[PDB]
Amino acid sequence: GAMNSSNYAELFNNDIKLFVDDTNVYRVTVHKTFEGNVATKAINGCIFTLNPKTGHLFLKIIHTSVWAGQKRLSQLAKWKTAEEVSALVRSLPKEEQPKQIIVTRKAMLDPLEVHMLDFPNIAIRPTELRLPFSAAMSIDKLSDVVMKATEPQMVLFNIYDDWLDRISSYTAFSRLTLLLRALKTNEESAKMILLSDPTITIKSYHLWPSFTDEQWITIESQMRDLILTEYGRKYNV
Amino acid sequence: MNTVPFTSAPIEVTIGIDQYSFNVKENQPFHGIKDIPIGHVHVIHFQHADNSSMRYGYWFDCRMGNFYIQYDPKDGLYKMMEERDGAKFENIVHNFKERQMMVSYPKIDEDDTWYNLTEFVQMDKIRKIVRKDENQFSYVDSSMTTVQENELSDPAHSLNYTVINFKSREAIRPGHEMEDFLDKSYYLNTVMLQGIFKNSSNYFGELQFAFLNAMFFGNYGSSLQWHAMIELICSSATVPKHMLDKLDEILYYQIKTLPEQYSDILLNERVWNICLYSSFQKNSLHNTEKIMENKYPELL
Ligand SMILES: CCOC(=O)[C@H]1CCCN(S(C)(=O)=O)C1
Repeated sequence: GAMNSSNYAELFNNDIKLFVDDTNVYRVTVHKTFEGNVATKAINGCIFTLNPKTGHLFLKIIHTSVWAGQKRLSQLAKWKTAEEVSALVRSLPKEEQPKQIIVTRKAMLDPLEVHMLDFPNIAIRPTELRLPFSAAMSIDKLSDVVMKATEPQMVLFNIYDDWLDRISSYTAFSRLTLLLRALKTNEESAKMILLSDPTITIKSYHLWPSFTDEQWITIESQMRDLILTEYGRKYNV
Repeated sequence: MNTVPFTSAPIEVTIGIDQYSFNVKENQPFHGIKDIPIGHVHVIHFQHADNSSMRYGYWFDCRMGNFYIQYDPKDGLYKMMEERDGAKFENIVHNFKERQMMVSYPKIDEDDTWYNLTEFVQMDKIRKIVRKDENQFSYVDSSMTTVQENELSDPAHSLNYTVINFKSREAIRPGHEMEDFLDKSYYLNTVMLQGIFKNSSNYFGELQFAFLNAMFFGNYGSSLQWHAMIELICSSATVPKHMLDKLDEILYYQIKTLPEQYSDILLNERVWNICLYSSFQKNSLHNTEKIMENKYPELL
């Protein structure tokens, strides 16, 4: 069924599952033509497919070339997402295929279900949560690999860096979402927070700074403050 | 013209013959119906005065034998029977016609409603959907389930309608996932028309039978099938021109004959607002659209 606050801990059990986010697959820059009309120019996107338990990210790069000569691109982007997710599943060994797949946008239910007709024992589910995975392109290393790609490309990451050595999945996921939520509401400030102190660095094989546990609490606090405020700044309270 | 006589009418019932109906009182002198037009399927159906639960009915064809209705007090329904004895039959029916104990199938001559509702419906196919082969007539009621429903429980009492499922492998060609799901032409034309039904007339016939079983018996699985088969054509970009024209006439009369107080349960909003206003064939159903707007604009 649908996924919400109540059944929140199912994500971290031992049934393999993946979240699929498609916000950043079809990305445009709307401009003005010489004649004074408006055209879009596409830039590279990604499917953000993520295992909320292990933190493995299947970052599928969508190269602009995939839209050449196609109509109803916003609609095709959902079928192209479904097609790439189904191929990822097919490439995985059986013992690694998910038992569930949770789409973050309900428009993806039918495209995936149709592409997954061969996988009847995999449940496709929507969610009631307003998750911030759109903000994934505010993570520099992720934005960088997408903008630089010259052909279609899959790139594997772990979005938790090494966190799981010291914290539980549940907790890792709550840090991820708290980080993305801040990056979505006020990117500049969120980033200022993460990189104020030049002494804390981002290991080359990681995505986020190497904070100690105490630093993470300070950092997590500062993000919550930001998220609260921009809600005031936005709603005047 | 042929006759469906009755051994008696022991309980109070409302009897239907095709779109016509009349009230019979408990133990009223009543030996059946006469003047039934030859050349069409018919259905004769029943709703008891006491228990409005369970509408039930028999599809039949007067060319396929002599069929009469005696009440069964053990099973509690009017049953359709079939004698062999032609001579016993002709002369007993004649007796009642003489004492004028039969009502007249009351067809107005300008009216082609029944023909229109049953154009493509043939007893041969009905008997394949309602499997029961020791009888030339077919029993249906309110609560019978379809082959597809029991997929999602008693198969003998099933309606073995053709299974349609838009999110299925049968419907969706590997490699054309998006194409086949937004344009079902492949499914309609190759899988169903060329493959399963062979021609549009067997298709249209199942369509027309489903709708009639929905209307007369309020069979929910039938209404699902009627709606599915409409939806498959309207969601097909490529349909022969003659099917599109016939389908408009077909639906027109089904919407015409529907009771006006039944539209809330037997008509599916999504299917119709799609077929009429969003699908490929939104422009191709002029008469069906015209009447639905003049009679049921609330739904739309
Ligand atoms: C007085 C009760 O009448 C009947 O029972 C007859 C009318 C139905 C027709 N038959 S038949 C043709 O002989 O099977 C019986």
